[PDB]
Amino acid sequence: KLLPPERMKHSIKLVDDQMNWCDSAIEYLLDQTDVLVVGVLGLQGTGKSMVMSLLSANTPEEDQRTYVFRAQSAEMKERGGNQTSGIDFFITQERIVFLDTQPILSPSILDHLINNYNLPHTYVEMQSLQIAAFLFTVCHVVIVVQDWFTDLSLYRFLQTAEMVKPSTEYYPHLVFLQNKARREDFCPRKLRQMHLMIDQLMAHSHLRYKGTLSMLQCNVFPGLPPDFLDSEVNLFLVPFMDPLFSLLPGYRGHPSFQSLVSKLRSQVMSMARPQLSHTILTEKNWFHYAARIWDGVRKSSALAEYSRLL
Amino acid sequence: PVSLRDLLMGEPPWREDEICVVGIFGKTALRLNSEKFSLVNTVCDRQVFPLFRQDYSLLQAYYSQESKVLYLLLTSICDNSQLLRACRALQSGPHAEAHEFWKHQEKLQCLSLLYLFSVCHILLLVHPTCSFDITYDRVFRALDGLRQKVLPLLKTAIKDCPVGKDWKLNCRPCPPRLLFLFQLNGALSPKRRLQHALEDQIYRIFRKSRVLTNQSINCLFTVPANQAFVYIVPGSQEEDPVGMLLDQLRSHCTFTLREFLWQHVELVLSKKGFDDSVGRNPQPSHFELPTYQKWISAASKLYEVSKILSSIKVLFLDIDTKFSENRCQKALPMAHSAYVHKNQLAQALRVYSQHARGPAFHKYAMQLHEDCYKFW
Ligand SMILES: Nc1ncnc2c1ncn2[C@@H]1O[C@H](COP(=O)(O)OP(=O)(O)OP(=O)(O)O)[C@@H](O)[C@H]1O
Ligand SMILES: [Mg+2]
Repeated sequence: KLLPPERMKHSIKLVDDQMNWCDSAIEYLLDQTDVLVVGVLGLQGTGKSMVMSLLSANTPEEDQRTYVFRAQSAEMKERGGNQTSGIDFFITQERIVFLDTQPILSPSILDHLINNYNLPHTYVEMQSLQIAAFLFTVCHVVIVVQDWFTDLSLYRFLQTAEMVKPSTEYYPHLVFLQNKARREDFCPRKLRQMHLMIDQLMAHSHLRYKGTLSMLQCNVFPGLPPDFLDSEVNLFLVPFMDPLFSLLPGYRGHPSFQSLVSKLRSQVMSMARPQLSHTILTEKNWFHYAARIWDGVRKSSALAEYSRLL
Repeated sequence: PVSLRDLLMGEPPWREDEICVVGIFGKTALRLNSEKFSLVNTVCDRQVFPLFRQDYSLLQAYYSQESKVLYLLLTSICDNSQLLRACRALQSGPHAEAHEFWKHQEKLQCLSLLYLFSVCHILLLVHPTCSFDITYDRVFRALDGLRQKVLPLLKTAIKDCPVGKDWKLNCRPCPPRLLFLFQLNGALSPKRRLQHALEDQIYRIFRKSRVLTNQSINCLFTVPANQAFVYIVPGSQEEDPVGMLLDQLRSHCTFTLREFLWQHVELVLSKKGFDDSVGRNPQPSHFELPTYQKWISAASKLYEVSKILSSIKVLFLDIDTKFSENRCQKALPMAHSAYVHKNQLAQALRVYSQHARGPAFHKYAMQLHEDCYKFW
């Protein structure tokens, strides 16, 4: 007579599309402690929803129609639109919270706003910060997804996000995920370049972006020693999804999608779980804390101070 | 294929030929084949830019006689071949100097962009993905307001040149036309639907932001109204040449871009021009088809350019520096309104570091420290 509470089959919502708190998740939270939270940040079609699903309760053999975090549809790409609005919520059997978000600085959102306080552009540029800060405050790990390398605008947006957060200070970890990578990106010569650029671009960020999640020690580069790199930041690469001599396949130059996804999942479930506030929280007090944090972020001052400057 | 400064200095074979200039800019990715060089090598049909070939900005040019067209290419931090050099140096040879470093580079590329927006007929921006960076809606907005402030300093130079009447007035041959190039990157005929969608988006964005208007004079650039102005480059095996070879090995053992650009170059070579005005009462836009020497005569005088320093030192890291300064200042109150002495010193220092911080905390910190040490 020690059955579990209940199993979830699909994700739910946590913040309405109009930035409004939704209290419909306590039905799945317990009074247990030592929980782990995860968040994401990215643009329109980087692959956020398709990543969290595979990291929490999904496999590559399944179909995009069974993902707990709905992905984009063909009818949505040919029209240049989005599919994720607000913030989602999900919790697995291992008692790990996952949070999906909407793209930052999305053109579709602005376009929609057109047909509906000074300019909507500043409003859309604010929402992104309003969300990034909240995530940097109520999360242990924050993943950043990208389609191509070195956008140069994301590094500025991030730094500007950690300066308007609510408030011996807390700074979460950071992971740099490179989605849709290719052979040219699985070369040591370019690998060191990536690490070098990331280090010189986030030297005064205060965020934990190094000293963890070393793909070098996960068998991705078998015969490569750590001395080849001056400083290995926490970066990961995810590629594109898919008598005897004649059937040999082609040379792709990188490991399969399944292997890398599995390794990333294993390394994410092993991330630290330090305290957020000055107290030990459970799967409920955290919910209340986050609600208060959101209510505060909205009626903040630094954000308004930055909005008036635009 | 030679630098701009190394060209204006030095023609007789083509000293007189009606031409059309084409400016190229945008971002790129860390690859071996830039999305700009391949473009030229693809249009001209010849390998112009071969394979395996203080400031971090640059310009390049190339004139094609078989087509009577001049190409200008821009390169700045936005790219990666340069950003890599910047970081590499910064690694060998403070949270107060680096900020100024990046800010200076941004200003440099901004003026280098204004240059193209003044001596070009057509110009296009490239992007590695379909989705376009909305932040552009701000760059352009912060660019026009600048040219105007410095417009006299320009016309006061080409003044003694054969530019013409309208050219000498607006320091431009005609309101340039902007084109967009997007790389598929594995996404996805439907391409046409995507193109039209992006066009509608860009139009509404630049319209609500007022970057585009009915008058084709006040605006710094314009887009068409009946033709297409968005191209999507699909996949291609050319990239990653090694891969291609391997593919070939496995075998020995077992509209269009040019057509998309000519529809716009013809209107200029034929002297017709561009007429974009739908204000219910359109106005006429000037135009001028110069020659080689007649063009360099002004290009050199503009490239050789004094108040631009003061005009650009006001124009984005500016908001970041402003926020950091305002924060440190507003916090100085609680730092001074709190205070052997080391106890109170460290206490106020911690309260200050926890009350607010930014990119200029060193100054506001040393100030409070000195004040405390002087008040006892
Ligand atoms: N590695 C990959 N290989 C192939 N296709 C991918 C890959 N990653 C993502 N995709 C595809 O690209 C799209 C990714 O968008 P997805 O719905 O996963 O979230 P998102 O676009 O980041 O979120 P949003 O659009 O709401 O901001 C989907 O159509 C998915 O099939
Ligand atoms: Mg999504």
